[PDB]
Amino acid sequence: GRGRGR
Amino acid sequence: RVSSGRDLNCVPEIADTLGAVAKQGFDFLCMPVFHPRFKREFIQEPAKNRPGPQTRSDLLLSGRDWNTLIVGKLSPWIRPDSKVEKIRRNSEAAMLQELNFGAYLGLPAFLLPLNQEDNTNLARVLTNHIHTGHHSSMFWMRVPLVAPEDLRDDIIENAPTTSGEEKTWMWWHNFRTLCDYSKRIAVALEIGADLPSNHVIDRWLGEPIKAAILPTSIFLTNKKGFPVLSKMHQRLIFRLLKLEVQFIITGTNHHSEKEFCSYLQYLEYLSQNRPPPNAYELFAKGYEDYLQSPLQPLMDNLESQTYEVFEKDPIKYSQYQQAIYKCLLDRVPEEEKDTNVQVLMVLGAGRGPLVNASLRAAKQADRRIKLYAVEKNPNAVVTLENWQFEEWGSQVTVVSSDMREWVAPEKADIIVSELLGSFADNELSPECLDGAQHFLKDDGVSIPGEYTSFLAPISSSKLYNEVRACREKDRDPEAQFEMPYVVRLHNFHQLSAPQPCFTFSHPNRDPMIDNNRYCTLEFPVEVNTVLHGFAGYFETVLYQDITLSIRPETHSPGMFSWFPILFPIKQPITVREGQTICVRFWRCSNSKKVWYEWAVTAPVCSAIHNPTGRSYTIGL
Ligand SMILES: Nc1ncnc2c1ncn2[C@@H]1O[C@H](C[C@@H](N)CC[C@H](N)C(=O)O)[C@@H](O)[C@H]1O
Repeated sequence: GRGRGR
Repeated sequence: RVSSGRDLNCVPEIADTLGAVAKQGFDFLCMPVFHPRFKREFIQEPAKNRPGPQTRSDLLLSGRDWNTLIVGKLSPWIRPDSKVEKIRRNSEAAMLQELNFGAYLGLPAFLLPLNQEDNTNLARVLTNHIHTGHHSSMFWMRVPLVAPEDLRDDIIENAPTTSGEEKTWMWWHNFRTLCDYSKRIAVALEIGADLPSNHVIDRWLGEPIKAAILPTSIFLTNKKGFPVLSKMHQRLIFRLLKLEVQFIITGTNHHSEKEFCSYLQYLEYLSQNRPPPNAYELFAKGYEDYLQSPLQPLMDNLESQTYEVFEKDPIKYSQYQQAIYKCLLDRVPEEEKDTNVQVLMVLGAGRGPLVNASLRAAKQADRRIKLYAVEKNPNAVVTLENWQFEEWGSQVTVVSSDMREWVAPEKADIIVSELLGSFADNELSPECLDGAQHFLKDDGVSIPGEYTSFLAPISSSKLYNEVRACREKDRDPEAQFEMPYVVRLHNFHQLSAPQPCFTFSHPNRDPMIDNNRYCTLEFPVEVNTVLHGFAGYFETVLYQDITLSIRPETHSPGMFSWFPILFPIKQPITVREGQTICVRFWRCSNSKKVWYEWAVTAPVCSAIHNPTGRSYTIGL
């Protein structure tokens, strides 16, 4: 999960 | 490439009309399924016995054309909320018939008008239709920006003209509420001859707008006779193009000396001359309003393909290198450069990016350093071992342990560690750093030196619908509202500017350390709007003037590592202009887990969300 999430 | 369609009321033959519309360059055609003037009866005896086909057969087009090119429009003569019993009954029957036929065709979207103060019975019929059968058509509620009664000319002697600027939105909201925020009801914003205040447009852009209807009468005439939008309609069209709404050009050709395609062409021009996306936006494409659960490295190990995305950001590590450079310059004077060896401890070295940054900073600063890279995820420890054996060599010592359970051989002159999330302490950075302090030199420093988290109310029916769609079985049905989600807010409206809460500083050497926090925030409100949750950002000071931030007004250029966080609330909170939203946040811990509780109090007291971490906790 790109960004800061799954 | 902007996707736009055509709206028509006269369709003598479907095939020819579709051919001509496609030739002009449109993508889809909004037409009436039944002839608009063909009134039908269902109760009266002599009339209801009408022989012959009601509407043109569905065999006229292929099964694919209906699903991609046609948008059904409700007949104008239907008025469910009429005040005459017979008219209302006939309207209900006809609307149900038309919706059923549209579903039978397979129409991607169906247009329904909202041009009245009351739409309760229409909402009831629509809700009945949505919950019956296995159809999937979307419904677009054509609602104007300015009510018809307000934009009419002042040419009546018996009735001169003139919160009144927002009444149209109130029509939508109520209707939405009657349908219970159904995922299948969108808005077809019908632009007007003149725009309202900026606040009205801002509130509207937070709604689930799927299409925007442009009358041909809006366009002005340029010097060569071609249609052109006004200077403010231009900005509004740009703002809509930030979203992915579809443009429906309606009306007739008010510029007879030019081909109708011009109306489309100009739109395309605005699409092609739109300001280019920046690096951050290009990075974020594909995850707008895509709810994701936060990462909890302290308990769950990451995978290599997450460190990969973590490494793509060049801003974060450049800032860290600058901070290390400045700190090393400050601590070591020039005369002691030869022999003063500073000890740096990276906590959570990952796959070695921060180790490389630290080594580069020391190299450019001309100061010698010893390096200890701590890491718990054994998979990352394998990569760190390979890095150390091949290239770093003796200068770097890799340790496979938790910094809270590690016994360092010597105290650290500098500590470097990034353990922040969307919310600054979302990732339990304070808990790990406070434990790590026990091997930090008395005059040593820690990077980041400080971080604060800011909170701001937001309004987004889209995000509320996603949160509701996160309904998973085998758990409390309300649990989806009691946990935060990391997501890129795109289709949302900000009610007020963010305010700080839960500041943290390192190293914290007060007599007794406590990481539990409680904050009360008061946000002024300027427009009648519905609060759906609170968005959280974070800012941080690494060393002196070196900083990172994702707060909207001080976002670091191009730093796309972190997305905002979203704390939802179970029930939307309606707020009026001049009121104050009073939210309260608690950061609680019990030496085994950590959680966040939040409650709204001023507008209308809401329940305390996520009590005792029953719905969301971070392992400690
Ligand atoms: N309490 C802890 N003890 C040891 N390692 C930890 C602890 N909490 C988090 N970590 C590690 O810290 C690391 C976080 C970083 N790798 C994240 C990206 C960072 N830019 C890097 O590439 O190093 C992960 O490997 C976690 O396993």
